[PDB]
Amino acid sequence: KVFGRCELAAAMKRHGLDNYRGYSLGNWVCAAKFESNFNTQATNRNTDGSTDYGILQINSRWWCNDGRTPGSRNLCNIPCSALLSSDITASVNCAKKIVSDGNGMNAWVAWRNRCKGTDVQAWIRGCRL
Ligand SMILES: [Cl-]
Ligand code: NA
Repeated sequence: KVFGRCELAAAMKRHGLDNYRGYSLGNWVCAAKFESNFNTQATNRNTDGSTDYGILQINSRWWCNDGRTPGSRNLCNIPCSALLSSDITASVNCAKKIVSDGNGMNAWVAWRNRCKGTDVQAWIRGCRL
């Protein structure tokens, strides 16, 4: 599923991400825009052979099981394919665990490079929330 901007904001808000660990909604929508272009089916492969999955591009190296990343961990205890669903619940529950692990949203390279220190509120402007 390819989300609309305000559609995704509302979905995220309903799932408890607004201000989660101090990160306003605009931060999450910005990250999702640049990580996946709002597409739940996005996948990308890394040089070490791990793969990133879904709307927030969560990495099989630490967070999910895809059966082909030898020596990896599965800290959200889910199959990586669950992160590709049109229902974003699994992606969101796993993201909450990632952003809590000490490094906040810096775990998302596109957030660090393209959202951090910008006017992220602009990403939810106009939306009915
Ligand atoms: Cl933080
Ligand atoms: Na894994």
